[PDB]
Amino acid sequence: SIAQARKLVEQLKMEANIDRIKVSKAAADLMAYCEAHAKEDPLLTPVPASENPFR
Amino acid sequence: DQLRQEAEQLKNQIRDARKACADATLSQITNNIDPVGRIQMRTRRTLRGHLAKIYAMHWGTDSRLLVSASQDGKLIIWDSYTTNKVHAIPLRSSWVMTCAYAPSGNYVACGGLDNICSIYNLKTNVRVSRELAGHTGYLSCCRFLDDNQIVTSSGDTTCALWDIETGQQTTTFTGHTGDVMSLSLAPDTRLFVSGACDASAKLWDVREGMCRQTFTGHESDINAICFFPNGNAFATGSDDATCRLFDLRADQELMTYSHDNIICGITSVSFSKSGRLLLAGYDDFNCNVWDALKADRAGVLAGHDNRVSCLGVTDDGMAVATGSWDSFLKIWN
Amino acid sequence: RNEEKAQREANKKIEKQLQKDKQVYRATHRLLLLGAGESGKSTIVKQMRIGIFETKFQVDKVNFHMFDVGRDERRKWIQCFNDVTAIIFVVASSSYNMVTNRLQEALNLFKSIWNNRWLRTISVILFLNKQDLLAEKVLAGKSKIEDYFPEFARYTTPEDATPEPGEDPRVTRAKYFIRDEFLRISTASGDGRHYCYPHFTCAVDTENIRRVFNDCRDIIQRMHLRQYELL
Amino acid sequence: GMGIVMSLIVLAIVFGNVLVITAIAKFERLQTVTNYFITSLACADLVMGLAVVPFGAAHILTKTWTFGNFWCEFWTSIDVLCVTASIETLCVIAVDRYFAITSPFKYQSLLTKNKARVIILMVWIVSGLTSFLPIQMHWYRATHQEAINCYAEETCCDFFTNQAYAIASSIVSFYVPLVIMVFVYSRVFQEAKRQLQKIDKSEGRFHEHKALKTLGIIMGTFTLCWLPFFIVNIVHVIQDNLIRKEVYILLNWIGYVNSGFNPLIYCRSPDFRIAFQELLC
Ligand SMILES: Nc1nc2c(ncn2[C@@H]2O[C@H](COP(=O)(O)OP(=O)(O)OP(=O)(O)O)[C@@H](O)[C@H]2O)c(=O)[nH]1
Ligand SMILES: CN[C@@H]1CCc2c(ccc(O)c2O)[C@H]1O
Repeated sequence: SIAQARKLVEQLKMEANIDRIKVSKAAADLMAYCEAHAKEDPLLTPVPASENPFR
Repeated sequence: DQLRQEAEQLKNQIRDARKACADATLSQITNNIDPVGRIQMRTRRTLRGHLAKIYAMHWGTDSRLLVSASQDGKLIIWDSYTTNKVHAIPLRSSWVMTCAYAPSGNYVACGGLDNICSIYNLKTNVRVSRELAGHTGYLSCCRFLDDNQIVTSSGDTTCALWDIETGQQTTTFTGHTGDVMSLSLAPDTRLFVSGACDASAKLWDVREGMCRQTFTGHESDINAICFFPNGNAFATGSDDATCRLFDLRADQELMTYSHDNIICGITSVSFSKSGRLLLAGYDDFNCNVWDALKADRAGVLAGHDNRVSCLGVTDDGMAVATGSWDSFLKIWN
Repeated sequence: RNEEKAQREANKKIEKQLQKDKQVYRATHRLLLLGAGESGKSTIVKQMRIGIFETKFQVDKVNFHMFDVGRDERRKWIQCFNDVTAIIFVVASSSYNMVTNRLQEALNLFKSIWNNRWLRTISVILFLNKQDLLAEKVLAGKSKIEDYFPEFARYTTPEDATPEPGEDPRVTRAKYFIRDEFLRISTASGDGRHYCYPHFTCAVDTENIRRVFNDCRDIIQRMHLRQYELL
Repeated sequence: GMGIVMSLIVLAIVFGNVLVITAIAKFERLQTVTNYFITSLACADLVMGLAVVPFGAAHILTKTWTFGNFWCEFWTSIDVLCVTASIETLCVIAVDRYFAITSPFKYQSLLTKNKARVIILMVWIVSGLTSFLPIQMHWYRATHQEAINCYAEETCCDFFTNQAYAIASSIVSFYVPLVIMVFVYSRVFQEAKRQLQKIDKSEGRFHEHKALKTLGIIMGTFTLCWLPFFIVNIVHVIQDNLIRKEVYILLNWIGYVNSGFNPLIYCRSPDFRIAFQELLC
């Protein structure tokens, strides 16, 4: 109906104004986080069988 | 009809805005990182006892206990280390499509085709404690925000936040066009995202009670969604055999995961502890292990005789568990 | 140390309970009741009894379990019903002159159900209600079916047609024409994996349960015959 | 000259049976109540092809038994045991098909994993009762001069039996598991024909040889393999000096080949095909 079209207009109006950053900074942040937590996950690096609780 | 012109004008305006902010693609920056390499995994435990196909499972907060639901109408709480059962809760309705495990470890909830979410008390044996109603469509997922309030998403294009003590809706989230299929909460529990059936994932703010953003990268139904450990990104899996990594601050997608030899849908998506590996289930009777920053396959988790419908990773990042329609659960490592 | 023994005892008790429940689970047959609105889906269910509305009945020491769903143009939940014994389809045969005439929508729904990916090997039991309403309008009636269906002119009564006593040669044509409009869509894409069983149903009828029982028995027998490569 | 064909037959018997056993054991999707009987048949055929065929080939080529009396009696007893156990399993499979087809609503309750093991063990017990007991202890021995002459010799290993045992073993091993199979397959064919006729009556306008062909292979291979031997066996006892030794051993060896065709007959399902493609490919 007419209103459902109208509502889209106000919300879309809200999404339009928002503070956005360059994708390079976000990519660098994700890379930095992945490199910072790199050595603290047994899934990526197979730990020795001594500490494995499933073995 | 003035609005159709108006709305169209705004959608055109945002697309130019997101475009300007593309200093460089993520694949361009991530080019010289040493590859993860081949990832070899072997099953450690096999849990059996379910009478019918499995649709959902959820790991406990202690990385020790987990719950699962099947079409036989029965919830079972296993013991991952000692591969033996602990509980077995019957159900009033035989069709269940979701389950959850409370962060405090005292309650377990489940919903299904019948439009009611039920909460059970485990530390009293186990008897139904509260029944929540108000949804006009079948439930798809539910997650325990805390020990007193739960957020659910149903098939009537709505999501809501409940209050267990009083049993009445507190806030209602609307704006989707098609059915809602999955959701995931932020690590600090202030925001959550949902994947609809209209190829559009939205962001909500329980406190704001209002939508903030929307992402429309896909072209088919969205089946699952997972949230990056950082809190600034999330990943999605749809019926077009693709996975896409969106972003919050950049407000646009960064990379897509797909292969030319697979044409089946996607059922579940999950991350690892560090967010370097993106594990995603498929309808090809097996699972795949992706690479978050380079989009290169690094392993296959095969061994299931039917489609994979569930996937979860322990909070300790030790083991990954999968569920299939073959009525069997597995624990990989 | 004794905690492990207590946990093992609990495991054993749960396993015994599950083993007890498995036989009862395997014994029953699950049926799905699906149809359009004003079809009569609720009634047929009432005769069998004497968000999801379940029901159970037992015939000849065999127990059945019926489920009625529900309202969406796309039904995603239908992927959960790929293990049922059969799908019961209920359609109002007298509504060709109502409201996109209600029949063509029913035909489109049936075609959508037949070609679904998750229901490749599920048979369909088809019920044609309101036979009584159709005849009163079809014969001694104001309007013809042709106006709403041009193909009625180039259609002859099937020779195999077997009219029951006291019925005119026009109403038989209408009934068999309506039945063939569904039989056409059933035969072309099956591949022999699944079949359809047409039936004629009215309000004053008491043999529906026996018909369902016989159809389920035939479905099981045909599946077993095809499995062993004798059909 | 014969060595090549005997080795080929032995390898063919062993390979198919071991492949079927491994395929059934490794994969959990094939563990079905019906598949236990096929497993038992595979074990019986493997034991036969590994025990009786090679030593029989050695005996026929050498024309002189190089073992003692005990080994010859043991070999004869294991031959009888394997042959007897390889047919009642086929009869049980036919009866299982009959029950599954003609009684669709009671198949699940009547046949359970607990009853299948009992039936299989009963079949093996009745097979072993008529093979080891009457042979290992001397009841198969004959009284005529050639029989005792061969019994005295330590290097003579041939076959000589009385009328009673020769009739009882044949009746237990062949005819009883034959009339049952004939009746069962007649009933199954009738049911299949009725189903096809009903289908044609219901919807023939828009749209019986498969069942006939399948029953053709299933019955014909077994009947042609095992029929002439189990009549010449009675013939050469009911009257003397009509059946030559060479034709007898030839018919017996023709009967042995039937244990190599069962994997090609009862394991043609597409699930078995994908299982066989999964490994050793
Ligand atoms: N005249 C007539 N009325 C019928 C017949 N079958 C059902 N009804 C009437 O239909 C009324 C309501 O519709 P139903 O046919 O029961 O169907 P329903 O389940 O309510 O409708 P939907 O679920 O929306 O398909 C009942 O009060 C019945 O008396 C029939 O064959 N003839
Ligand atoms: C040495 N070959 C044996 C000799 C007699 C015999 C066989 C098979 C079944 C029987 O009941 C028998 O009495 C043959 O396989």
